[PDB]
Amino acid sequence: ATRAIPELTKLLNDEDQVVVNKAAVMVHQLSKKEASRHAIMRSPQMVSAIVRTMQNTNDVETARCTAGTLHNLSHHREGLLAIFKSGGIPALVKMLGSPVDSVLFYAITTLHNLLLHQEGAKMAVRLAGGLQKMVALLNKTNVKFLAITTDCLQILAYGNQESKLIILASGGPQALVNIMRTYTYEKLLWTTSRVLKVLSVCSSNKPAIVEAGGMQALGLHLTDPSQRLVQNCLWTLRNLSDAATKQEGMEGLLGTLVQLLGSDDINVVTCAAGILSNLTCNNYKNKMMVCQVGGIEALVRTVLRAGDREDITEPAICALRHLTSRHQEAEMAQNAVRLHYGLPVVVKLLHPPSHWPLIKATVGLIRNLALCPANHAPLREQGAIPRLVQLLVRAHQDTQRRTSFVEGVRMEEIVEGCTGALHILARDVHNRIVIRGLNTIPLFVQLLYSPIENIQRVAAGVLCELAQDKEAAEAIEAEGATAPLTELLHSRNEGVATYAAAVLFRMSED
Amino acid sequence: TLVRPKPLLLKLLKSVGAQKDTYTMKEVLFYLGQYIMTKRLYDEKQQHIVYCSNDLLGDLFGVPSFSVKEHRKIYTMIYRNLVVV
Amino acid sequence: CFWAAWDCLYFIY
Ligand SMILES: *CC(=O)Nc1ccc(NC(=O)C*)cc1
Repeated sequence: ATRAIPELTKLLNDEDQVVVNKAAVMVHQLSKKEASRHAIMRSPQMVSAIVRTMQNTNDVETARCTAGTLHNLSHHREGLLAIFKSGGIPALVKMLGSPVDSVLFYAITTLHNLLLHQEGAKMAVRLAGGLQKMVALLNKTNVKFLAITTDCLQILAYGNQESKLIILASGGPQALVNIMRTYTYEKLLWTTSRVLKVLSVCSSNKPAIVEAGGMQALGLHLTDPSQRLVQNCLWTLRNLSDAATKQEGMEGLLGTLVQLLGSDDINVVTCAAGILSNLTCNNYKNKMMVCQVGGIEALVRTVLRAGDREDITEPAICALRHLTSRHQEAEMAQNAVRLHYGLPVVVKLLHPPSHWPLIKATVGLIRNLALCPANHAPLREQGAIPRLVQLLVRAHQDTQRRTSFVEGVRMEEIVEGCTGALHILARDVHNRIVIRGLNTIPLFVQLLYSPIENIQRVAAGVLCELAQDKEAAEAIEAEGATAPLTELLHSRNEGVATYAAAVLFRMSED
Repeated sequence: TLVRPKPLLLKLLKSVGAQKDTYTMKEVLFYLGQYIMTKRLYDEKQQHIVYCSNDLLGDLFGVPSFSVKEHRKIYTMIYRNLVVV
Repeated sequence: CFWAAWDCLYFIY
């Protein structure tokens, strides 16, 4: 039955703001039953007055009864469209500003149901004042309320970079961090982390979250039991560690990712070595802390038990390259790879079926592993020289197709790294016999014409490391090198004015 | 990189006039090149050979005559009369 | 030629 709604309609529009309180006191009361609830939904003339009384009242019981009535309609289906076709969205979001707790649990919920169980609201809320009021109400002392508020931010900023930017200018990241750093409720932390991820992929919010302190705070909950929260934190940092190279506080964060390398979840390790691969590219003391928590043994073990899976070995080799290059703990990090039996596997990654982007990082790890002379012999025993030459051969016999990426490797980089690694390996005299015996000298001379200033740095450098033995010296002075090196002594970088002259010093002298 | 040489080598650096007791490899390769050039140990005909038959270098190194650019040997001949720090 | 020698000597350190 209807037959009572126009009777209930005009009384709310009474200009006496006292009878309205005595009118809506029973509408919220009459909306509790499923029976009389259907009567209010079927009448847009009735709902069009509850909306007005909400955005136009000075009383408290009226706002609680009005917005409380709209919550009782959100559970039912055709009670949402009436709220949406009566223009309720701009009014509900308004009540996200009037300070009162009793209306917010009724307003932020009625909006939450509208964001999911009815289309269009995800666009109307963005237009009509939403993300402003939602982010502004993140400082409430309640926790369950924030579980609904933060979840509405995930629905609106989802794949919509307009909304993603909107939350940014409101001081969004700085406020979302203080929620993970403080509260302990799993459902809120799972949602807040679920929001920070769809804020990380946009390269505008990426430094802002780091700047506030997102990394150091997200690592606190890496030990929490719920894996639905754990991998979301790791997924965030993986996308969010690109711009976190220049700040401290990660002391415990590095003493936790290492233990995750010994985890039975393959997707966790992949999202753990990729973090250390990025958090060790430029920082000095970061590499110290990794070495100081046993980072080598736990990381070397990962490449062993991960197999030809390049997706795990690619960040792991880069991480070892960083810890072994240019810092105080270099002599040890180049040594702990040998003591923990990591040398043989690294040479195996050179051979197929390893793709090129991994090989590019491995041939660059060899030049760091060969700095400590205690690794010259084991590399020769594992067949490093005959393999590095093989990759060097094809890399030149592929970029020589000038007569004419996608894989991700500029083929001039493999030549830049292989001839750079051999320059370090050519220090042990036994390597200088193998490199000479493989018939490689007449190849470095052709590389000496490369217009790359990094090819000439190592090509005219590895020949300098071969110039000691006269058995190779006067052999080089025959197959070219006499004329092309003559005017390498005026190139700009002082790394090529030398070297290229260091070769000429021993050849055609006496 | 800092190294503290053994006193049987310090006499060479103290001869040109060394003051410190520890040096960088830049300074050791500097004070040593000053001695060969002061005491005249190169062969001025073709100058990439250094002679040290009955000299301090002939006692420190062990070879009566070494070339200038044999590198690793010179790098290691120095690397026995020092204790790295 | 000796002065231009020991400089390239201490270049690979
Ligand atoms: C680095 C280098 O070897 N420079 C060099 C050495 C010798 C000459 N030799 C003469 O001048 C006789 C030129 C450059």
